[PDB]
Amino acid sequence: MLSPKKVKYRKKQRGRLSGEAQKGNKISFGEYGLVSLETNFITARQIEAARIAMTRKIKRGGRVWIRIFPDIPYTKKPAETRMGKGKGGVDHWNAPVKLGTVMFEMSGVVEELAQEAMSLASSKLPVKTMFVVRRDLR
Amino acid sequence: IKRKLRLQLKKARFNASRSRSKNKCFIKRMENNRKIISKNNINVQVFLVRSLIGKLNKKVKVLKALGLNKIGDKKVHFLNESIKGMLNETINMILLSEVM
Amino acid sequence: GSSKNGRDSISKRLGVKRSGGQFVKAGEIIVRQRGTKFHKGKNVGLGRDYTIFALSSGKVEFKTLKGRKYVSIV
RNA sequence: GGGUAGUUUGACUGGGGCGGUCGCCUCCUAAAGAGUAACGGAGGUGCGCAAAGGUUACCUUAGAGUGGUUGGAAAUCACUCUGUAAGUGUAAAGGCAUAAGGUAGCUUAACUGUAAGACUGACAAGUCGAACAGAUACGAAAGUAGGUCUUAGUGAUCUGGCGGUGGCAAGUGGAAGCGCCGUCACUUAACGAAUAAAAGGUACUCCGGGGAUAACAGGCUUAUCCUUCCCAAGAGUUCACAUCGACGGAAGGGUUUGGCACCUCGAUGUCGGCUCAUCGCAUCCUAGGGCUGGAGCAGGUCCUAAGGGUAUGGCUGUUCGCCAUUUAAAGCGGUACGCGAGCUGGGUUCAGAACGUCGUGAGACAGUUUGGUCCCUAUCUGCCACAAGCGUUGGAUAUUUGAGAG
RNA sequence: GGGACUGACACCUGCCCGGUGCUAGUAAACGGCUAAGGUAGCCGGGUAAGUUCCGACGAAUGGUGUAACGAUUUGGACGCUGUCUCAACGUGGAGCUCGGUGAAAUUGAAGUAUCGGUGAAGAUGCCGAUUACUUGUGGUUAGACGGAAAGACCC
RNA sequence: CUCUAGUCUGUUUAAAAAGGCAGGGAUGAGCUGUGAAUAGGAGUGAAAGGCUAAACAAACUCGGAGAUAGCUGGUUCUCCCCGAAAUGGAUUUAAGUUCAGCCUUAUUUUAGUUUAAUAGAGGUAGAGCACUAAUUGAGCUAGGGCCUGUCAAAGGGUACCAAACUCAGUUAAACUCCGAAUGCUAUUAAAUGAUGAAUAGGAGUGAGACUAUGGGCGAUAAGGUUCAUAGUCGAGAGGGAAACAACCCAGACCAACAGCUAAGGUCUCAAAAAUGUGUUAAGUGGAAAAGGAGGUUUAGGUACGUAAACAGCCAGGAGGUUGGCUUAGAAGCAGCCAUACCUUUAAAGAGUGCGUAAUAGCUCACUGGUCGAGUACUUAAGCGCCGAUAAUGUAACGGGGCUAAAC
Repeated sequence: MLSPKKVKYRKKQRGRLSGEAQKGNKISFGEYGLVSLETNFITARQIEAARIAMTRKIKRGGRVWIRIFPDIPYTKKPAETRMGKGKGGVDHWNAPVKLGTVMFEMSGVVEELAQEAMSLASSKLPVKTMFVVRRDLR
Repeated sequence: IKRKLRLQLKKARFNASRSRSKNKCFIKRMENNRKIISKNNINVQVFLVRSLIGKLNKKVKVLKALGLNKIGDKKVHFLNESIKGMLNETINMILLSEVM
Repeated sequence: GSSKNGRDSISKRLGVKRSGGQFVKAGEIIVRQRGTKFHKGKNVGLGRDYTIFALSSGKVEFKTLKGRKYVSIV
């Protein structure tokens, strides 16, 4: 998995996440990107499922960059309890994504194969996506 | 049908059931009011056309400072910066005509 | 498994007590603070707990120098 | 000295109990004055210091790089870069280059009588404070000093003790005692403290009330549960999709276990069984199909379809489950987990008794076994049937077309 | 004579004096088993099919057997049967009609229909829609969160 | 003659504890008549918290006594004026009570509040990486490990584990080099007329709820819990949302068979509309996800063309060469490397699919004719389709109905 190896505080308050993305919204390290069309949370584990999909589809053609790291605990109270004590315990990790986050970046392979692989990745994420070529190079 | 969804739906339908003709009348009134307010140092007659019930506390205080307590209230005021600011605050609830 | 914590002190009501430009007479408290968030300028004094108070009647004013705020009576 | 009598044994609590907590300080939550809840998320604390205080004077780290017996990455020293990230008794925050950091000398203001004018505040309280008088300390002097860089280190009133002062002195004069000033003795920590002095059970219970507060149901949500769907890496000899479809994603159903405490405590009778059904289709079988790694037969998967049918016994109070014979097949759910003003009381959920365990005991235990009242003549609505009156346009007597319904 | 304990009878009834009672001792005392760690003893059959039953904790608040006894509890067998598949018929007292006498609890009233919805969140009274000539009697309780008992359970 | 296991009737019964069937005792711890003795914190009890005049976890009567209740219920004629709170602090307090705040009466006093200008302090949103932390790809490089002429000496290769450093790109309520918009505070001038303040008298409240926003907790679930701003109900009639305290419009002194309007509508039920330009064929309208998808309107790109584009049809679709092999067999089609194999080149891929043990064979991409201009793949916006699915009866426009009477 993907998860931070040390935290100042184990639990943090669930904010309201809203607005488009004003940063991390441009293709930087690669050729093709997987932008999101929603604002939501992507778990670490869906992240690695999409990463397997892309990497396995790509027969050594190129490289894959993951532009999000979860670093947000998601707590869940024990199964059968009431509303009493408080802030149960970390269960899994979430990453925040907003409308316009690049979220995934690919290098090396032909555009057709990249589009296929990256629809194969989008099939496993909880948000609508769009595949973008640099739109300023080819 | 689940109550959460039906309440959301009923509210959305009520909100969306507004008439474009009424909206156009309101837009025309707003344009007229802004045009009048854009002037400077004229006597303007202010009618109150929307009630005070349910509005914000600050805006009720502004209207009572202008002198309007009821719908159908008539007050003549001399446009300076103070009155211009009050009118801008409460533009959506007034009708401005000009006193030649 | 109850809550390990839940403990808070009484709020101390710090902050600026007289706003810049207000008229004060001798001995007024202007700022309550921990530490010199605001430093002392002309005609004011600093208490043992960094309170800012007015040594004479006048009008409060805040100035800024090198990024530090100074309180004075003019 | 429970032989006997009078009493105590707290509250908050997402029911109660158990558990945990109760004063105060620092930060966030706290939405840019202040203030602002929670069993929200993180720490410290019921002190220490005669210097770690006051005053005067004089000084600046940590880290990186480089060169040096021990000495290595790192001990001490020199220099370059860096300019407070170092250090401030003690937690953290706000601050501290004029350093509030460090060193040295002197010294006790770690004072008395006081106080203009304020902040914070229900009150009681708490905090800042120029400046005045006396006596100083330090410095040449101006000035500073009414403890600790600031922000926690704390406790009212009553009662009692000690010291000082000499006001009160019940006929007078002494004295006792008291007032005044200084001041000590409360984990009164349930910390604005009901007593100087305090534990449990009640299923033998009782009273006054509450749906302000639990258990069976109603209602909300869907964590959980169940039924699908989207992507297809593979398996399937080769063949992603005959079939199974790994790792994920998006929804419905409101039946399981729960959340919440909205209806109900001047009573909504709780689990099964018997009798009586009805409805949904997500179809157990009979019916009509598509495709198969479907030869036929027997299947598997999928679509449409609720008209009818969908078993009897042994065990268990049992729902469920298991087992034995069957049948074309022995479906899944809703309806107060259908149906007690229809029946049954086996179990659950009274008072008996015994056993296991815990408690010194009284007793407690969804631990076990046995015994242990199921009330009410139907007013209306509803339904199963039979009549009275009346209409159907002249009034009656017979034979019938047929809406509609079973 | 008084009190406690055990409970015909048969075989046994062991260990521990720290604690608490009683007068260092006493356990056939309260009790335990470091004061002392408990001594003796305590799958098969039945049925086509058996969560039941039968056969393989603890020692004087007693352990293990026992003839006889019991309106005690549980299992199995024989006989017998309307308990059941499965009900039908008959008899007697009510119920039914008429005559005489004549209540009760309950009761804001009422020219009180149903379904789908909404709502102090299960509608006789509201919305929409549907059904229905008027009024009784004999039956049956689905409802009126029925009546009766200021819930006994929880707080 | 005395008792009551089991079962039944009865249970607004004949009986406030029987009766109908049955059972136990029945010469004894026996039944029973007639007198007497034991009285309430006591008696009695072959021992069940039993009984003691039909009721006993402390009898009954009288008196104290009209005991005390933070608990519940009730509290009777009218009109006019003003008008709450459900918050904070404390409490053997949490269903109470008290102070403040809020309200009213009377007197005195006169400057609330809303702006505009001007002058003030933030760290919130946002933003950002200088600080504290998290963290991605490269460059660079200590150190450590491995390997290599290595004895544990001095050496080298670095596939790595990696401090620090450089470039680029990210996370943070308890990080902030920066920082709003509002709000808060002061002054002045206008504007609004008893809304301020003080004293005195008298209360009530100290259970809130919902909506529009900012939050925490829960599961970015709940008509859930708990805070901040404002409104509403509470304490507010009327109109509208089919019915529907909290939403929308709107503050009822009284009367009128007057008019103009807000919200909301104008086919009818049921007071009110028509004309113009487009879309919709799904009754969408008149519920909803991801996804699938030659639906269609409009607009904009990439492929492509009057020198013959797409589709169909008529032919070619080759050879060197089983491409090299792996393998037992791969001839284009178990599988591996690539097709940096040229050639006659119409045009022909180290062959697209089916099927062959392996081939064969049948076809495709490509190309030539026929015919004759849009075709072939995407993007943006407006309506659509499947997805779409629970139980008393069509039941997700109020209904009739509507192709506009929809948008």
